[PDB]
Amino acid sequence: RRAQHNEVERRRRDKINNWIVQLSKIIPDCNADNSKTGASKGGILSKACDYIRELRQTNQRMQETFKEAERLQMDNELLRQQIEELKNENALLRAQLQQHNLEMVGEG
Amino acid sequence: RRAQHNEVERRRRDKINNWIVQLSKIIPDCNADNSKTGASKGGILSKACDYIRELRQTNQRMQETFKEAERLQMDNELLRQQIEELKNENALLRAQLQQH
Amino acid sequence: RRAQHNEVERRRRDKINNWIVQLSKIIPDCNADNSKTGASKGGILSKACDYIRELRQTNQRMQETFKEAERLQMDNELLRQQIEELKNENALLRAQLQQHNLEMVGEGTRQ
Amino acid sequence: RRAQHNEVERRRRDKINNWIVQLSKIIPDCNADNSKTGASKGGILSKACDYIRELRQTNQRMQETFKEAERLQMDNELLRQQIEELKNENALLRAQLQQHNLEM
DNA sequence: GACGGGCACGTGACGCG
DNA sequence: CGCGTCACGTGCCCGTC
DNA sequence: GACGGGCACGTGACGCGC
DNA sequence: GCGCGTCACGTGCCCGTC
Repeated sequence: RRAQHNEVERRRRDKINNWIVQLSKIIPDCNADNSKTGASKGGILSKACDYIRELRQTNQRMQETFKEAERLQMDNELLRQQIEELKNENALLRAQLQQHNLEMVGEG
Repeated sequence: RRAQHNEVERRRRDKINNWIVQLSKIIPDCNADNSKTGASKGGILSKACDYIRELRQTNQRMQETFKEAERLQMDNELLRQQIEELKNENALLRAQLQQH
Repeated sequence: RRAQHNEVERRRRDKINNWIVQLSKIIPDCNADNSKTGASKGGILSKACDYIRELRQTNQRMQETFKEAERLQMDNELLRQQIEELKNENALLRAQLQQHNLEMVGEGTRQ
Repeated sequence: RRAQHNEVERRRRDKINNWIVQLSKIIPDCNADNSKTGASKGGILSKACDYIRELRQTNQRMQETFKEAERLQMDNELLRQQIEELKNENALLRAQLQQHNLEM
């Protein structure tokens, strides 16, 4: 009667534990912490719960540095122009300093 | 009594359920799919199993292109830093040709 | 008379060119940039002048994170004390809710 | 006639001197401490040749440890973010119990 | 003695082609 | 009539106190 | 024809120590 | 009381693109 219902629980409880061990086998943290708390069913959950939080953290780094990728490469064109306008004037003026400082020493 | 041991298990069961519920609240697969088996506790695990293992596979496809994308901001600082090195030399040179 | 001083200068220029190729061999950009201006003597200067700027940018970035790795103890005590303070209160108050939410069904039924 | 080619050589020799002086002004081995023998232009090259050779092995030592040191800020982001989730849940739970007309 | 906390197992309840 | 959710109890083999 | 630019090579000039 | 050793400057020439 309900003794057949005991077997359906045994199936479905076994499903959950075997889902944790598959979960356990794929988190790197559970495969290096030889402890009786990490190896617990309750540990794998809060470990994967964290693992996802950190996997979504790296993923949300990747996305965020793409919305700005067009703008900063646009900035690259700008500051790549600013170096040359400054360097040419830097070279122009260093020629205009180092060749006129010399015209004042022996001016007469 | 054993009434402390019922509370201990109830605490342990509450931590567990709050750790699939937090798990439930974050996987987009079971987010607002309202399934009778998908929203079950055993399903979130298969959904988290299929979300961790998919995010791992994703972020390695990303790191192929991301490391090259990362350098573009390193350069943005670099070439930004060059500007002041030459802006100081330019301003140094700009305030020395005055008396000639 | 000065043909011995042509020897003195040729020695010096050879030193400088071979101090460029020694430089040229140790900058990774010139090691793979088959360019007429990159392979120029003057190119190796502005390539090494950049290559140094970027290594300075890394070490001066690399160390500046150690002045703040001091604050691994900061987020320890932000993790050690704070997260359990709220989790225990979270689990406590969530149990205080759902013990009286069972009496809500007790008081008012649906028919 | 050739006066433009003299000016062109003058510009080219200016760029490389500006490139050794830009080089000289950053290598600490000759950062306004070194003599007339080491501020020699051929000497700055051997010192930049050292500085680069010496920084690559230094850079490679740091990132052996820095990689583990970096993730402390990653976790600082992580653990600072966990606080927000629990604060929202704790704020959610603290006000749903003020409608239960009994706190503790 | 004091309790905790681990994991597996039964039940009743409830919603189901 | 069996499924299948679920939380809740229950020993027990065991920890640390 | 027009200019630029590459690199090697030769000089006077200058600072030097002996 | 001159051997070195700095350095920039010119110059051919072997050669690019406009």
